[PDB]
Amino acid sequence: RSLKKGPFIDLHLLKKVEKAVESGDKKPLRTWSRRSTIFPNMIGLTIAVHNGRQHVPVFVTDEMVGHKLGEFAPTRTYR
Amino acid sequence: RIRIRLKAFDHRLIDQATAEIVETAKRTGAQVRGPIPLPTRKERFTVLISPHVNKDARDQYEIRTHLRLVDIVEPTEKTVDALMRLDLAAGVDVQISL
Amino acid sequence: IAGINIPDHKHAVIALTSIYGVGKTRSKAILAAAGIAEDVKISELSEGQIDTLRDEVAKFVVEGDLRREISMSIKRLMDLGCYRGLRHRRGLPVRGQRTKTNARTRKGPRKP
Amino acid sequence: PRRRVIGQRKILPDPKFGSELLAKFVNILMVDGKKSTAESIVYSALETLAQRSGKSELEAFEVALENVRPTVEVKSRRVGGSTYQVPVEVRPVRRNALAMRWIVEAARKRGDKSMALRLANELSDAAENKGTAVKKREDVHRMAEANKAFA
Amino acid sequence: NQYYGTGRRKSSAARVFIKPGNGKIVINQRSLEQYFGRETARMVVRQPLELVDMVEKLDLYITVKGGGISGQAGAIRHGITRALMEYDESLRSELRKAGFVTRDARQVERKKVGLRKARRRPQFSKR
Amino acid sequence: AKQSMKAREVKRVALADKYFAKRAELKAIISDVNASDEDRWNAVLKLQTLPRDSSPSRQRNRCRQTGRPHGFLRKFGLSRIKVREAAMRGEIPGLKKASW
Amino acid sequence: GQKVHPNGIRLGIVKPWNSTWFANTKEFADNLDSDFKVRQYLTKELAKASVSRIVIERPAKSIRVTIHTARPGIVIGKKGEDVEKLRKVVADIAGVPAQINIAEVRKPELDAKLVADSITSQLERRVMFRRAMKRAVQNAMRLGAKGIKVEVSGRLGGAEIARTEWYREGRVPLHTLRADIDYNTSEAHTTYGVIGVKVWIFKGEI
Amino acid sequence: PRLGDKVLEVSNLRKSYGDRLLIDSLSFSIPKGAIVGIIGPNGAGKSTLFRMISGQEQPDSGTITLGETVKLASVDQFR
RNA sequence: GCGGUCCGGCCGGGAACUCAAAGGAGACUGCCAGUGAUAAACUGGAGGAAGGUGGGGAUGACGUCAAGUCAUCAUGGCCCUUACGACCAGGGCUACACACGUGCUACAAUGGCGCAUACAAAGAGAAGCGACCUCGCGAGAGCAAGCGGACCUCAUAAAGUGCGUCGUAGUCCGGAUUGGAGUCUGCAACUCGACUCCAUGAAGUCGGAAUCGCUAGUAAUCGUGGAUCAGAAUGCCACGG
Ligand SMILES: Nc1ncnc2c1ncn2[C@@H]1O[C@H](COP(=O)(O)OP(=O)(O)OP(=O)(O)O)[C@@H](O)[C@H]1O
Ligand SMILES: [Mg+2]
Ligand SMILES: [Mg+2]
Ligand SMILES: [Mg+2]
Ligand SMILES: [Mg+2]
Ligand SMILES: [Mg+2]
Ligand SMILES: [Mg+2]
Ligand SMILES: [Mg+2]
Ligand SMILES: [Mg+2]
Ligand SMILES: [Mg+2]
Ligand SMILES: [Mg+2]
Repeated sequence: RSLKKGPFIDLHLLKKVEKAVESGDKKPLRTWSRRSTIFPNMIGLTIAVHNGRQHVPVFVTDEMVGHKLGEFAPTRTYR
Repeated sequence: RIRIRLKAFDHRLIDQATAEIVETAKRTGAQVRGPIPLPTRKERFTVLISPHVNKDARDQYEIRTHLRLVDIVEPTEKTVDALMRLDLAAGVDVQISL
Repeated sequence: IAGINIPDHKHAVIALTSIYGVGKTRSKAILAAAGIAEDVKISELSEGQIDTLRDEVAKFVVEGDLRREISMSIKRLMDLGCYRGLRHRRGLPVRGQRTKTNARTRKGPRKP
Repeated sequence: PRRRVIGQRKILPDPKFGSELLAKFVNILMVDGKKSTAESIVYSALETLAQRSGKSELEAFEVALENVRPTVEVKSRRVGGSTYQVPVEVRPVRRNALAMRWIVEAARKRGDKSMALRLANELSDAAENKGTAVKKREDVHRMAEANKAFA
Repeated sequence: NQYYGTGRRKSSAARVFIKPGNGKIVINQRSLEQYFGRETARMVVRQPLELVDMVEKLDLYITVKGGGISGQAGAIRHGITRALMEYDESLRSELRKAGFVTRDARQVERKKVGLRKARRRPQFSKR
Repeated sequence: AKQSMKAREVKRVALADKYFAKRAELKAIISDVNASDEDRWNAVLKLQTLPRDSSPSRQRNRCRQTGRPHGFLRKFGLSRIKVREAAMRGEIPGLKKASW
Repeated sequence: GQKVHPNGIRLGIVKPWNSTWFANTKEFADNLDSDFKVRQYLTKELAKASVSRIVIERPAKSIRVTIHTARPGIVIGKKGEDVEKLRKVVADIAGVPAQINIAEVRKPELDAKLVADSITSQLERRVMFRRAMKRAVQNAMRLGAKGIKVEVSGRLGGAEIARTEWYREGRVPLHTLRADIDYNTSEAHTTYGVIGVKVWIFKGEI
Repeated sequence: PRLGDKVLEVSNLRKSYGDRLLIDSLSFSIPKGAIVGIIGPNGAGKSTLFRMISGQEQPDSGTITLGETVKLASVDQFR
């Protein structure tokens, strides 16, 4: 569904995560990279992701590692 | 030896070019293979003729590519000298093998 | 007759498909691995071979384990807060089909 | 129709039996353009009727046909804003056609076994004045008698 | 010493040789039963020379290309008809009266843009 | 057709020809069974750092005369409307009215 | 809109083509673009030259443009200098060597493109539309023509509501495929919008 | 309960008592939705047929069968 | 046809045949009889492959609906012109109590599923079609010829037939919907791709009033191709059984 080899992540979002574990837990990371998957070294972070109009924050949990950030940010609001 | 293939969009025009080419090979006197009409091609295009929504109203056009073969087999140096640079066919492409 | 539940009256290949978790090819693989003829029925099988069938089925997640496994999957997605989980909660299609006119299976029988 | 008199298509004779009468029957039982299936069913069903009747192959088909082919029929023939069906005679060509259609339709009913048997049963009942086809010919014959006033 | 006809029907073409010997047929280097006896389409192939009392005077070499089962059967039957002019045309009237001389020009219609298949209009609605 | 959009097509074609025509080692070479000792990883990341106009996907292939995105025909390079306009006055060589 | 294009329907029957070259798919699109640039530049340049037909043939990796005109000297300019300053600009727009030839038509009132062009110039010259079309029809008929139809559509004379007016003299069978029917279109950009002019000139039955 | 197309079928049914025989080589199938008027003289076997269908009697020539959807409700000649 | 055999047009070879080309002949009520106003024409017949515009396509009169398109374009007026113009990322056009139009797959035995095997036409291909072979249960992945093509590839056609089984059950019908595992293309498949494998097995047992298409290679059914297209047809456009 993604590829045989080489899981995908945007470079800018990878760099912000490495800077996070270097500087520890910090303020939420505001990113628009709804396509980049989750790595284990993002767990414990409260990164915020775009939903088209606002950055909805998502607190990364152990389970959410095989998914993508946009999977936890709905786009269209209904009722 | 050398085989000449001619493509064109007009059969009244290609038959002239292929007859002129076979004649020039025959200007050596004899021993030419004769023209061979390989099967043509009919590309077809269907386009909507309206600038807006009328899907059932459309025209269909086709481009017919007529194609002949010569296949000169006589290794006459006079033939190749008078073949290249002297056929002078316009509107019709020439391939000629070796 | 065993295999957790009861397979009845059918050819061993297709009777075994009654196991929640065994379909056409898994049942073919089981009968191949048990050395049982495909064309024979469940009433012609010896008790000295059904025990092998139990052994063969044991190498697969089946009714009790499978239905728990599926329930864990859907609940983990529902509790996850992801889009697939949200679609599971609200009952809407998850694979990304139309909801404008279709999706009567997931939505259920029509109601105004 | 409105203008002309249309031509015929002359049909092709039945392979096994040299009669075009059975060829038209195969064409009627035909569905979806599958003629090989249609002839296969007719041949098998007519063969397993030969064991049930005694007549060879074709006599046992006609004596079934002659029982379910009607003679008169009612058609809507209003005049003054009317709503009553005038009983009219059936031309000989349509008599065979109406017979074959009724047999095949009845055979597609009476679901008992594969199509080979369903056809086989119906012709045997037609050969003895009993089936749903021969019942249908009686229904139209009875509907024309009830309307015999209009002529 | 062979006599030939082509025969055509429904996008299929045939070649038939009527060389005179004992009665037998070969189609694409095999007989009808193995090649064409399928679907029992042998009646039409047999039909022309059966009417002309085929018996033991014709051995047939048959080739065919294109078209389906029935289309090839019509081509061979038409080919045999055109083939059986070596016994001079004294039988031409006796063979044409039953047909087999018409080429049967009828064939598939083009798709007819705007429709489904050449006559099948899509479903209509006033509203 | 919104000249800005025609400029976008030229900019993408300019960039698509600049990198991907010669440079193809990331998408092609690196994605084989080669050793992936973080070198496949970096070439994966290297693709992100490249400009977004990666040759095949980003272009629209619209009509040359009007810039119409829909109804394009590759044989002529025009949309359906400009093909018929040019065909009817004999611009396109060989394009007969056609029927069968 | 219900009429087929008179030129297009006869392209392989009686009328010729305007481009006569062979190209595969690789360069079929690129050629068509180049001829469009050549024709568009030629027409806008030789507007005062009364150009009727521009036919382009591409022989032997070269482009040749034949410019059918009613005033050859105005295209040649001065013993050839206008030709050379077109052959360069044409070849500099195609990227390949270009040969420019011209063909005089000694019947400018019998050519549909010239006639339609003439009527549009008068419309921009504020000539009454009835006068222009009647003059065009009479000129072609007396000059020798089996028939001619002139149709002008738009806001004729500044009328707030448009109306199509056409005038036909003689025979002009739009359905006879062997008929030598010469048809062309033009537009007039008046101050009231566009006024479109169509001209049919029937000359012979085969 | 909903009834499938296969309801009841008897094949070559035959029953006798002592030396008098009531049913001899009877075969018939009952299509669904049908009402079957069983008529005949007294003691001809009308009630014994119901006995066989309900399974309280065993025919000599067997072959009485019901579809698996069939549920039988029987009303006796005697109260 | 001729003897040749690695039995396959492979092979020298031959223009006889299918073909695929161009150029030709052919069908015009031409001939006969009858009807008809000594007519136009009609009804039959011979001959022919074809018979009365042979089949069907292009072909759409003056005009109508001030019908449809200022979002293909062109264009008169208005308008915005540090924004109604321009660039970027993300989102949306894919939503979902419902309603309608057009379709595809079915509700089975004229069938499903296994094994064996026959017969097409048309078309497309160069940052493309991609043999063979190897590895994958598969989508395919690696290596890699050939082909700008009557040569190579896409490309084993499927309904058919032969055998066996299933025996009228919501089933060995139906193949939805969900859960895992994945392949590809693409910078990237979460919103929101296609495809494969394992598991699941939902409605549906032929459809109310009403309503649609079709007159012959037509309806019905079966498969194939192409355009658009990096990927994405149950639509469209074509082809044949
Ligand atoms: N066990 C038995 N031994 C001998 N004869 C028997 C036995 N049971 C029934 N019979 C006879 O066999 C016949 C079967 O009759 P049954 O009771 O089946 O009904 P019927 O006669 O068909 O109908 P009805 O009840 O309406 O009179 C009768 O003549 C009956 O007397
Ligand atoms: Mg005749
Ligand atoms: Mg078809
Ligand atoms: Mg613009
Ligand atoms: Mg694209
Ligand atoms: Mg039109
Ligand atoms: Mg006649
Ligand atoms: Mg954007
Ligand atoms: Mg199934
Ligand atoms: Mg499955
Ligand atoms: Mg109904």
